[PDB]
Amino acid sequence: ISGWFRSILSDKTSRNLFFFLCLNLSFAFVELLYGIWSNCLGLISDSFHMFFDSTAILAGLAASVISKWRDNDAFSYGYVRAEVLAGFVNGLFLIFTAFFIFSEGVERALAPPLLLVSILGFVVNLIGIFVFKHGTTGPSRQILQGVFLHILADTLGSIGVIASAIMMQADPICSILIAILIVVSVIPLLRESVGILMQRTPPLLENSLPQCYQRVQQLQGVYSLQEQHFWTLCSDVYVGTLKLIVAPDADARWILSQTHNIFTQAGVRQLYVQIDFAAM
Amino acid sequence: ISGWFRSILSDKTSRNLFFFLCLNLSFAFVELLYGIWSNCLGLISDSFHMFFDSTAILAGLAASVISKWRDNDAFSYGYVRAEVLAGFVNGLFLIFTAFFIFSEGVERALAPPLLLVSILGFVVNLIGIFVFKHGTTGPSRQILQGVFLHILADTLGSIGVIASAIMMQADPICSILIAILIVVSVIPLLRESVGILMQRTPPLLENSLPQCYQRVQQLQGVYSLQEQHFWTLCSDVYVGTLKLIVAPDADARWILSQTHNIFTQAGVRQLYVQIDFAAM
Amino acid sequence: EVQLQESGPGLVAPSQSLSITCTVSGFSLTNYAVHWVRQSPGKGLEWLGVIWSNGRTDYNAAFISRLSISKDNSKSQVFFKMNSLQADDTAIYYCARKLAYEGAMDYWGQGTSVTVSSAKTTPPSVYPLAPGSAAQTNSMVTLGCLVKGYFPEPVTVTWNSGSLSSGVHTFPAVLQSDLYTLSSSVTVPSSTWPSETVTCNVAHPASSTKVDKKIVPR
Amino acid sequence: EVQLQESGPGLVAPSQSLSITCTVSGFSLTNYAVHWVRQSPGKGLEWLGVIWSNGRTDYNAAFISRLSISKDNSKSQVFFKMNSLQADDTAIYYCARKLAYEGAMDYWGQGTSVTVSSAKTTPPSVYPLAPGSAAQTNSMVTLGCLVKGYFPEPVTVTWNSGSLSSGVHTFPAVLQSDLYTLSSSVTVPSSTWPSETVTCNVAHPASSTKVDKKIVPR
Amino acid sequence: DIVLTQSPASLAVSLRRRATISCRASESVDGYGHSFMHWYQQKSGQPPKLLIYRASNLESGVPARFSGSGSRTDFTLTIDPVEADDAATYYCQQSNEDPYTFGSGTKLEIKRADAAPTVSIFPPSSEQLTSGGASVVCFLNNFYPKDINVKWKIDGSERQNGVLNSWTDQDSKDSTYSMSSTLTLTKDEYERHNSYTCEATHKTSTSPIVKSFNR
Amino acid sequence: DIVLTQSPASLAVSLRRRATISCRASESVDGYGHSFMHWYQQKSGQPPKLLIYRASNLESGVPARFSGSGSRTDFTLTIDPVEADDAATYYCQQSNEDPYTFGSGTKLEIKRADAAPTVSIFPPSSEQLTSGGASVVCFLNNFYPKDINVKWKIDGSERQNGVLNSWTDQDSKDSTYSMSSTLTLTKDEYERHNSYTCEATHKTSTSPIVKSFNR
Ligand SMILES: [Zn+2]
Ligand SMILES: [Zn+2]
Repeated sequence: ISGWFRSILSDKTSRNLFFFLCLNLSFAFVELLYGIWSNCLGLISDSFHMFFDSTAILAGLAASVISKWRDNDAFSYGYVRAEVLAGFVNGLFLIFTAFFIFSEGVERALAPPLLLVSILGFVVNLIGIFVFKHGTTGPSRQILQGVFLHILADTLGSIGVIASAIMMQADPICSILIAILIVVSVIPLLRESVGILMQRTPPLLENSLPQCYQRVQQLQGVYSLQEQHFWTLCSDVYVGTLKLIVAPDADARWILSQTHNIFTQAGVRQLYVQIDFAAM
Repeated sequence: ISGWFRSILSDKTSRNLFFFLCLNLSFAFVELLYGIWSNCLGLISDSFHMFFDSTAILAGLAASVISKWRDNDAFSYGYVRAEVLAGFVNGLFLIFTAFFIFSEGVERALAPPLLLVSILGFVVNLIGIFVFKHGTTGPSRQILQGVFLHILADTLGSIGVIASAIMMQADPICSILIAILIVVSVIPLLRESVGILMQRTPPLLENSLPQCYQRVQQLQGVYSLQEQHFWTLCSDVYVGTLKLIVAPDADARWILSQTHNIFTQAGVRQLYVQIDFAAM
Repeated sequence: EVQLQESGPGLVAPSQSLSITCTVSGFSLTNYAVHWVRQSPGKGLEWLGVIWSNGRTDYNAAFISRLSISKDNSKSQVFFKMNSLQADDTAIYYCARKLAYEGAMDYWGQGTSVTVSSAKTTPPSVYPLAPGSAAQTNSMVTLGCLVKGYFPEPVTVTWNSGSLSSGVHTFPAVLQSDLYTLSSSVTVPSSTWPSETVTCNVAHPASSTKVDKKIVPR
Repeated sequence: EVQLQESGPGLVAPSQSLSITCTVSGFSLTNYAVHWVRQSPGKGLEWLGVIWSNGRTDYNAAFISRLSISKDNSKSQVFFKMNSLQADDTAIYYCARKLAYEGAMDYWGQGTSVTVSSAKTTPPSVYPLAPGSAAQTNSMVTLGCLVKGYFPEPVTVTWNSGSLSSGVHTFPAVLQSDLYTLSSSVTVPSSTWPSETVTCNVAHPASSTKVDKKIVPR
Repeated sequence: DIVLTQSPASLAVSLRRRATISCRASESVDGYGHSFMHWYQQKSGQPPKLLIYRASNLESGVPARFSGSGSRTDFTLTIDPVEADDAATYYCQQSNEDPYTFGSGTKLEIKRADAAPTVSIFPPSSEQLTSGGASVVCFLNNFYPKDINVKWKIDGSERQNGVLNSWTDQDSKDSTYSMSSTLTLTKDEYERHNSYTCEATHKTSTSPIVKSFNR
Repeated sequence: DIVLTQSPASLAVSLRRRATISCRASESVDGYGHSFMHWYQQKSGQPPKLLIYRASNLESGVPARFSGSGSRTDFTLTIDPVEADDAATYYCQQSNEDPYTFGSGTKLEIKRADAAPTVSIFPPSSEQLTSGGASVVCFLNNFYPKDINVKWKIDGSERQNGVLNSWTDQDSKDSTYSMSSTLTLTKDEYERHNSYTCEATHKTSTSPIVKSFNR
């Protein structure tokens, strides 16, 4: 159980995520110590909101550290889908937090009343955005995007509460506007994660499939091709399965090698081709 | 765009889900009309909570109606994973609503003050639980479970607020207890959905795989078996891929037929077997 | 010109071991499989086992306990071994090459008659047969030589070392008093005999006997 | 006893169509593929096309425009057709059976010499050759017959209808004045000739000539 | 094990006619539309020869007169036209389930015109007499049908204790039969008698053929 | 297209020695560890015969003396020992990339002891004379090596306008050669001369062999 911490410290991304989680927890302790007093009306709410943020960060870190685990009998493909699941859960969490921020803005507009804790949170999340930057093999592409979207959403929420404080020297309007903005921002990541989880044909492979089918159909001995299935595994590993109907005397070796080469030139890493010998 | 409504009315499950969504929206209208007054402190919060419930119900209905769509070029396997995604999102939504209910209980305990609207919601959700009961092909197994878990969680929340009202003639304790209870209740569905989305070996197939491998290894001409991959598609369709190394003169037809029969007897519906002829 | 030849003992004592070596030619064992099938008057044809390219082998369920098939690719030889033979194991053992990517066997070899008994190898005794009287001679005249008292199978009766392969009739052997008797007959034109010499060659691989007999008219 | 025989015109005028029918025996076209390969003195062997079981065919890139391969499984015949022949299309056209599940061809057939020219078919003229003087006779004596002035290829020179297949020397033909000349020589023991008759058979499939010539000593 | 039954056990077919041999399997042997049933031909004193593999494909190098259909359990091997060389025993073999099993052989008999046996009798040689035993052999070659009886007649007396017969398989050239009758006697038994005759009874002639020698 | 180059173009190998023929491909022809290169043997006036398929597997029914290795681009066909029957042209063929391409043929020449040609000369027949043309043929059979020259000598004069030669391929029995020299003349050209001699010069003997007739 102790070796998990050292394994986390091995990778730089896990180290940055752990440092971020630790500093968020320290901020949680500071804000709850400040809120022990009677002015905790919105302090309890924003404390629970940043608890949700810490939970999302912990989930992302757990998925990132899990994704490097070796495969076994239970998980033939390994744990490379953990990053996709982390991206999906981060998108859903961002949507739900946008709706929660809209609800909190509505509550603040309805009920008149926190002014300096938001500044500290803005400092924390600007430090976070300063730390985080991006610009089978290599199964780490979505954790950075998810954490970047979450931290930018937190920064925009801090900007919105700062604007509300400036206004009081309407907050629901800016709150709902920023919620819609972050929802639109997270739409592409959510749709990409859904497409990965849908067993959908990879977007970068859809155009090349007709050309590959035409090329393999021209192979000598191949009669018919049927039951194609292509999907992404983690980020680029496209696991494609094919069924071929060849001549009763067709050379299976050459056809299999040519099909494998054709689909490897298209970017399909793992490929499974079944060659069926037609009856007359 | 109009034909979607008739398509929903075609299936009984979609009809029940649509009726439930319509009655939840009617309850939303009634409660907001009641809350237009100055006693909307907790009314806005529970209105947003049941808006979240309506959103989850709409997502479940959309996934259920999508899952019956035919496959195409973009989605080779179709939209049968929509039910798994709906189950996963319902589990995450239930967890987040449990945490939200805990937060609301904390707020109610901290801030002293809604007594009859909860009774109406209890009537609505008991009618819902009365309506809902359960006890490639057939791609509908998780929507009913997800909606049943959500409606039972709503009933338990109504029971908790009724208990709090009885107490006032501690509510945070019962709120957190019921939140933990519903989280534990939703753990199995969440873990099953994660296992489906993890490309994990199906739980009902894990035991039979060693026996199938031993049986296929005993086939004449088969030298080595490598790179096994089995996973569930929607609920029972197990898409398995296999690679075989056979003798240079082994009969590919008989080996392929025997492997297909062996894996079909184990419950693998769609199977892809690649036969490789070893060099000497 | 693919050939498969077995070299095994014709007579094996009961509760002993049988060793058969199937030497192959015209193809390499490194990419082909050799089946082993025995044929007996009872139970018909029966499949014993098969050995694959590098050494993997599959045995029949009945004989899995007392069978062993070896191979050596360098000398192109397949070794067949059985243990604890009994009376019902007497059969004609064939080594057959497996058909290209098919479950059947295309090329076979002339099997070796394996007889399991406690009897003792007896060399054959060849006796020529001549017409009783040189009368009523026709264009076609029948000649033969009787092989009596030999054990075990087989005996190859050949006339003039294969020169006269027309009209020969090698009658099947029949057991009597724990001994085997075989008769062979050949028809020859009356102009040829006795003008030209006629002989029948009897070969017994079990006893290593290659006695040649002279046809003397009376 | 698998055989493949082609029946095509030996001489084809330029800018015409070539029709070759490859009749197969010993196997069925329903499960085998037949390749088409032509061989010429220039460019060496060249692959034309192949037709699969039910009718799918793949053509060479160069000849894809002017090639057509048909098949009829009932009569076990494969039809080969080319359009717009030229001088460089003169070659030996083979129909070859594809090897079992392999890219090579195992069984071939004796191809038909297709010559593309505007020349006109001329029957061969056979002239026997005899020693100038019946002197210095040795144990071995050489005999032959000269085939001069024929077109196109080929001519089959056979001695005694294949009875005397030893010592024959069928020299290759050589073009001269838009005509072809072929010489054949056979050695025979001096005891046989002229004691026993000797003849050479000349067959011209293009002109349907089967003239037989008598060897007369001087 | 999958038991294969061939019907009929013995078949008689005239020349240039059609012969049908059917093999029935206890269990289905079809895999994904492929029938794993193979047919073999075994002549007299020869290793079995493969004719049809996968129940519908002719082995390379066999005459086109052999045809084979069937699916699942019931199969059929068809010979058309039937020649004299096709007189052999045919076996059906399945490779669907380990172990491979061969069905009971079906003997093909070629029907033709009846022929009279060429009766010949040979007295024992001098070395036979010196060896202490006597053996007389009566050869009946090129006769049809196989049904034939031999009567051994010693000094005008019937004996059946020492009679011994051996039947050859049907010839591949003329579709005939040849059977040898052997009688074994001792020195005294041979010497005490003088007239030895071989009697052959056949359907082709009600009058038996007699060959005799007096020694 | 994948061009295949065979080296050497012509090879001379003594009897019972080792022969090596190498085929080089412009592009790699290996697929998943399988080399799709095949070797063919084509004798004189015969269709090509398959020897090795997939560059390492002997075709059923070929002598075991043929061996073949290679991978990727460079392959090699080995004959050991070399017999007189192995005198033919060998082609390397690849099936990796459509279209199939055959390399340039490699001729195998069997080295043996030198032999003296059997010079024989034949005058034109009567039908030749009546046809209006004259043709004299000089036959040189069973000689080695192939390098040979013929001189045509008319009435003591050299002529080379009408000389015509034809070389046969190396014999598969004795590994020898046979070449025919033909001279065509008209009626007047034949009649104006009387002494016709055929001169053959060979390495086996510095003295040319002369065959003559006087007509
Ligand atoms: Zn956050
Ligand atoms: Zn709810």
